[PDB]
Amino acid sequence: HSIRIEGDVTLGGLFPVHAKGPSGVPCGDIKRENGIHRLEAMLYALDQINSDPNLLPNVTLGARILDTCSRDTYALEQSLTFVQALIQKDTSDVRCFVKPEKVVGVIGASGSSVSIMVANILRLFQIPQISYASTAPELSDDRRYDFFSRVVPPDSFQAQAMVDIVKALGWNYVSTLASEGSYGEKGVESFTQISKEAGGLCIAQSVRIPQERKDRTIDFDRIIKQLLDTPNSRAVVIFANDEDIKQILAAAKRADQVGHFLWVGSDSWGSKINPLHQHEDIAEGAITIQPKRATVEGFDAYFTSRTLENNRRNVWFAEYWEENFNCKLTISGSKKEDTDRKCTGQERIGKDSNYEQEGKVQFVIDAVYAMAHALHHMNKDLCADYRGVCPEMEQAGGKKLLKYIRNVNFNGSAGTPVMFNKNGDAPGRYDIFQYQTTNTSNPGYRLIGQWTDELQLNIEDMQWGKGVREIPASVCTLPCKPGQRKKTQKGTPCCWTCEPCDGYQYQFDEMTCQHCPYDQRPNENRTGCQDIPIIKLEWHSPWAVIPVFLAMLGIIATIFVMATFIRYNDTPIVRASGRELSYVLLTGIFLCYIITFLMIAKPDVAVCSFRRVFLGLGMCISYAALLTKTNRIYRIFEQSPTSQLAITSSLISVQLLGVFIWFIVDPPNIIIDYDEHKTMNPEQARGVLKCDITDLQIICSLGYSILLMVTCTVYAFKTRGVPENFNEAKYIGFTMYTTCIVWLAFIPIFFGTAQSAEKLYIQTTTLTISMNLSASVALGMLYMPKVYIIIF
Amino acid sequence: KKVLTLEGDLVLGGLFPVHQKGGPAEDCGPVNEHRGIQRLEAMLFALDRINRDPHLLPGVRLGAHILDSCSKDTHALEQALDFVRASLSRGADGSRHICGDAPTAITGVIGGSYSDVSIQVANLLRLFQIPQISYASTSAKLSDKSRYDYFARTVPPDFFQAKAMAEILRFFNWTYVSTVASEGDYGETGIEAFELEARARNICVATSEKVGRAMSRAAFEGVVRALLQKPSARVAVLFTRSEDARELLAASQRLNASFTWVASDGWGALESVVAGSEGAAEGAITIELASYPISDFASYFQSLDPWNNSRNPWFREFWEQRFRCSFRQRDCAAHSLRAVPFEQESKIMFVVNAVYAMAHALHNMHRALCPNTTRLCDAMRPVNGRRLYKDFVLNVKFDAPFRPADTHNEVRFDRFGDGIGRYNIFTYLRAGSGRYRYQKVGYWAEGLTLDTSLIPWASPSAGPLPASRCSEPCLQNEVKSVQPGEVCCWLCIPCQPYEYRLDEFTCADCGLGYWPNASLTGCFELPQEYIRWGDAWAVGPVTIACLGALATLFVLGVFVRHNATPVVKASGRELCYILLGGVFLCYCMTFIFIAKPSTAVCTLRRLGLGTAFSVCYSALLTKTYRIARIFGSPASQVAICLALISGQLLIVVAWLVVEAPGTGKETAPERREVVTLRCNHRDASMLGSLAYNVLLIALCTLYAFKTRKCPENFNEAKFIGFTMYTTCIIWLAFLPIFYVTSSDYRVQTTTMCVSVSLSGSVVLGCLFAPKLYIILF
Repeated sequence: HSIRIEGDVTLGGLFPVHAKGPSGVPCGDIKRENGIHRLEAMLYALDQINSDPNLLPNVTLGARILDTCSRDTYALEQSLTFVQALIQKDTSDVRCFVKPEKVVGVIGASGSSVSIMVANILRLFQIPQISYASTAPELSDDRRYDFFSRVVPPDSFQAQAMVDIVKALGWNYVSTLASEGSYGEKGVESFTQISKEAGGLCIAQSVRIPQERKDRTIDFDRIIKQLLDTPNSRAVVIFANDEDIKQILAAAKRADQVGHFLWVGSDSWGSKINPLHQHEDIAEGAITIQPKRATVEGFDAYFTSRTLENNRRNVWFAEYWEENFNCKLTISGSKKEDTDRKCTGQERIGKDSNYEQEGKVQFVIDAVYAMAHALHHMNKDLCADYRGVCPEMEQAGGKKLLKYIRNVNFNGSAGTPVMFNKNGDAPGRYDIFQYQTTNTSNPGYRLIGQWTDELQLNIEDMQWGKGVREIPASVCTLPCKPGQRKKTQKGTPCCWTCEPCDGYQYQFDEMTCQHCPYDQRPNENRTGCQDIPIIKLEWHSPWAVIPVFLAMLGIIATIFVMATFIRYNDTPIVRASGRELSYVLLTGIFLCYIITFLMIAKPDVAVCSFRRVFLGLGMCISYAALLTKTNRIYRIFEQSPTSQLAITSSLISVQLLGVFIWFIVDPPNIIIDYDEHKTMNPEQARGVLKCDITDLQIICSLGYSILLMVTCTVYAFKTRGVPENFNEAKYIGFTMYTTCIVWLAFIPIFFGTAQSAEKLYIQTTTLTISMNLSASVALGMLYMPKVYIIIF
Repeated sequence: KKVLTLEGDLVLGGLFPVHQKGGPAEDCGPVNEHRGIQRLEAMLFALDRINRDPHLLPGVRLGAHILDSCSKDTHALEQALDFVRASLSRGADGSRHICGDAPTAITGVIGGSYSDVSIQVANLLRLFQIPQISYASTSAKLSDKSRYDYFARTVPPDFFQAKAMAEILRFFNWTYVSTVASEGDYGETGIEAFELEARARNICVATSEKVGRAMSRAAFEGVVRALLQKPSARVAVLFTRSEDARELLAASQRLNASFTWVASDGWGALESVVAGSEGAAEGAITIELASYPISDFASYFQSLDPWNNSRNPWFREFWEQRFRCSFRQRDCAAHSLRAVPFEQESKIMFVVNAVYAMAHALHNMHRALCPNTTRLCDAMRPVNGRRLYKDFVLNVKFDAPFRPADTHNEVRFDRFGDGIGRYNIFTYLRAGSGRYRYQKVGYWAEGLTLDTSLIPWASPSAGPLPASRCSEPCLQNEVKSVQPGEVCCWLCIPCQPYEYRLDEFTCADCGLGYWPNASLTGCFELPQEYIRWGDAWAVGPVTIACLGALATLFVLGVFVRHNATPVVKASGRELCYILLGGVFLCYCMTFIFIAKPSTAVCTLRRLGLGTAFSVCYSALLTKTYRIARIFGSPASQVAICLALISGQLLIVVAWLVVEAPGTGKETAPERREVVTLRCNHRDASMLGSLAYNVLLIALCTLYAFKTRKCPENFNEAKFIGFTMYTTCIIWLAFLPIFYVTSSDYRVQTTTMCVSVSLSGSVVLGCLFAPKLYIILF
């Protein structure tokens, strides 16, 4: 029996005052407390709306309440009862006539499945449906339901809140857990759909909860085991009902896992004490969500002063008293044989029954208020100049009503405002609940913060607050970001194996490692190929000390030969020998010493522009004096110092044009370091550098001295045959042979020495030492006669 | 206001739009003669034949509860609400009269000619546990079973024609076809299905546009210009309806350019509306639903009279309208229906197929539920409405009735609630002598079967069929491109001419000279030959070697004959013979240097070129040394030359045992012979030691030449010195020639051979001249 309330404009209503237990009858005799505390709230909303001059003063608001106990056909019949009165043809049925009233909207669609079947027929006609307890989010689309407007946030808003609360609580990967055959399946579907597009959110595992058999608990023991298999995964979200939540918490308690993964609950969990009993370990960290549960004091005041004499508008309240503590009614029905006590005489038993106003009770008042405000907007925009209700409502459509319902931003029964989005869904106003036992001993769900559009919570709400909100934030392994890594992702999502790249490549923005140009290598941090000044060959103690001393020892010999050269012109010993020969030998020795000392300085662009010819000029100057001496002793031995100087200048000019030619080949530059070793902590390795000097160039430069030495030896072979002039020719021949032997040993040091990376600091030093030894031997052999003459 | 009902055991229902949308004031306008009455009488005759069929439904007789929707939305809802009101449990709401008929359950709701009415009826009936099959519903909107569960259309929707379009396009080998659609919802879903099927068949699409109906001819001109302004094919796709296709063909005719195109069901035949543009549509193939005429239905409709058939008020109004009169004047009896010809549409077949499909499903479910009884059993009194649709309506195998014997339809319902479609391909045949008219070529029952001989352009006699390939296939040449974006059709781009086809996208090189006859396999350097140098170029070196050998033999013969001369007696006769033998060995080395190149060949040529040079150099050095020593024993002079050449022999032997030559050919240019030129030994320290030894020998010879006071054989000594200087100059010239030709292939070897031959000839003629002056002159 439906509820008829007189009024110019009436609203529909679908409220489940019965149950769908027995499948034979359409609705069971038993009633539900949640389904009976909502239609009375709608009646109160209506009789308070048509009572004040600020809301529909000129028109009264009627009601049309029908029962729908979540049936596929009976609820469908009651929903079709609304549009039957709109047409009201009834031309075929004749009995031997009534005044029908159209409905502007419905405040029904309580059950999740009833909403779809009601809106499907309500979409065809121009009558919207304002649901209040719908949970299934698949009806949030406008292409399939354009005449639907939810006053409660769908499960998609819950999934968005979960995403926002996981992104803002450290960890990024979470193992989801939901149960099929209920709102949990759609909830986890929306969660995955919104996490795939979300950036920075990861899914660790997805497991289903079977609701076929739960008493054996053989599945829950296996679920908690495979959840612990994955490493460092401590975040789990639950979208199932409380029934299996109790069992899974009991299983986690009896198992006593070493992982101690924190739980994340849904609106089903909320802030109830039923699932957990004396469970402190499993409850720690159980951060759970729950929408705003407001209380309307007006509804409580109206629901206490109820009697069987004044509440005659509804027909189900007469038989509603049968759901009390074993009491019935005898005015209309027959008393049961089990109990004969009557509870009609007093209503204090209802107060003693400890009833509580459900959270969904205030969700039917704001819907009626929103439709009343839409009708008020209609009246103000269409017929604001009429005494009562205007005739422009019967000939109107549902499109304008939907448009007026969409832009509704008024404050509902409680202090929170109610509004509708473009898809007819109210914004999610959720409250974050976390269980804590350290700060307080009694069981509590102390609120963290509110979730309306952003995150306004307390990060330091927990007593510890040190790192417990960061322990499940991982990259599928230990956090690896010390400055040398390589993020390579293959197969596994949002994770990469902690492995470094090669030592010859440095990372760039922690993404990839690439190779820098030559003479550069990554540092100890593998972040960039830094630049460092090259090494120098000046003041080397371990090895260069001996050649440095050998080169410095020649200064005294050069100073003694220079002073003795232009001096003692009276004695005939120096007059018999060529005066220019001694000067040429001294100049050659000085040039050789300068060339040996030039290797200490670091070569540059301008240094080897003049140092590339100083080494070659020194070797050729020394051999000129010996050639002049052999020419003189050959001219004197038969059966010219002027021509000797010209020959020496021509030999030097042949070397000058030559070095100019081999220098005009390439501009004077610096060569890069040559090495093939690994990279160590001192990034500034032994970067020895020089100008364009190689083995072929050195061989071409020393080739001219080889022929001169060969000619000197060939001349000395015959000069030593005839001994004369105090065996001076024999001494010259011995000196030439010693010089040739020293030059022969130098060629073997520079040949085949390819098994040493320090050749630039060994072979050049050995060659300089050999040249200095030859020059010193020549100077000692030449200055011996002058010393003997000075002594005697 | 009017409802047609027929008494029956299992009464069905019908929603045929008899009127059209009039306007806001009136409910609906006058009835239509084609889509509202003829289909109604068609389903009535089909139901009467069902009731009189002994093999189909013998025990149970089905009725009809048919309603009219007036081709509106709210009217369609209000009329379709009766089918459910008859099935409501409560039926009538409790009320008190201010002062009859009982609802009859309806199983079938066969009806719906438009898209919106069918959508609304399916949305209302999906949830009330009642099946509903349609006869004219070609929109792809009623395809998602989540929104329309109970719906099984007997007509194939327009988006099924995408498969036939793809079959046609693949039959004629067309790739770069273009397409055009409408901005309507049906047009966009049809073109989306077309793109889906083309991507499934890997068919490219040039352009995709949506033309409207409320635009002037300027927009059509612009869109056809944008279509034909990118020429890469000659075939297009016309998916729009006839009202737009007529103006599109008119615009194309205004362009004076015509081509071939395919047409959807909108332009199946439509010969009367587009008869203005006959030139543009000269070559085109269309798609039209198969509609065989029904002789029984035609004879039934032609013999219909309101006096004999008064159970249909809509038929009475249609008779009043088609034969305009007034029943008050009683002038309608004079008019006869046989005077005007009867035109049958293509939807009568659909309505009879739908009602027969539902009757067959009812028969199958009645046989599977209660076959022992022929009338409705107690279990079948209430129709479930869901199992009948899921198991029996969808899974039906009945044959199409009232059809000619030579044709077979076999219409069925798939898993999506859609009827199997038979499309006849109509082509516009050019008839200059007569009149332009269409011609059927093939059908699309299951697979595309059409004859190319009947099609004018497809027949080989008229010419080759127009192609739609964006590019032309290329032979074994430059590879196909791998550029992204335009991956629908391929184009092969030019490579470097010295590369082969490594793959279908990679363009590498593995060998030139010989063209690989295979597709991809086969790679070799070159089938090289034994001899590479030409006979004309090598003739000069052979002639020079022969002249040098003949000159040496003549000098040796003159010295042997004139052995008693005082000049040769007091000289190195044995040394002269050794020098002659060495000069003769020089011609053998030069000839061997132009033989078949190989490892042993190159080593032998190098060894000979070194040994002959060292031998003659040692001989001349010993001669000058003796001349300088005596003037300022033969065994010692003969052994010192051997001891001197032993050093070079040991050096070359050490270099041979230290480095093993091979047959590794490295070619710098991209196209050159892989034949071995000289040897595998490149520039290394081998040539350095030989050059140093030659320079030392030349320096020793020049130093020994310093003597110039020779009183005996002064002319011979001067000639020997001039020969030594000339040989040194020739060696210095060959050194820069070898340095410049260090990259040459055969020019370097030719120059080296010419140089060594010239030096040998000069050294031979220098000594041959004094012998000629002594003996010949």
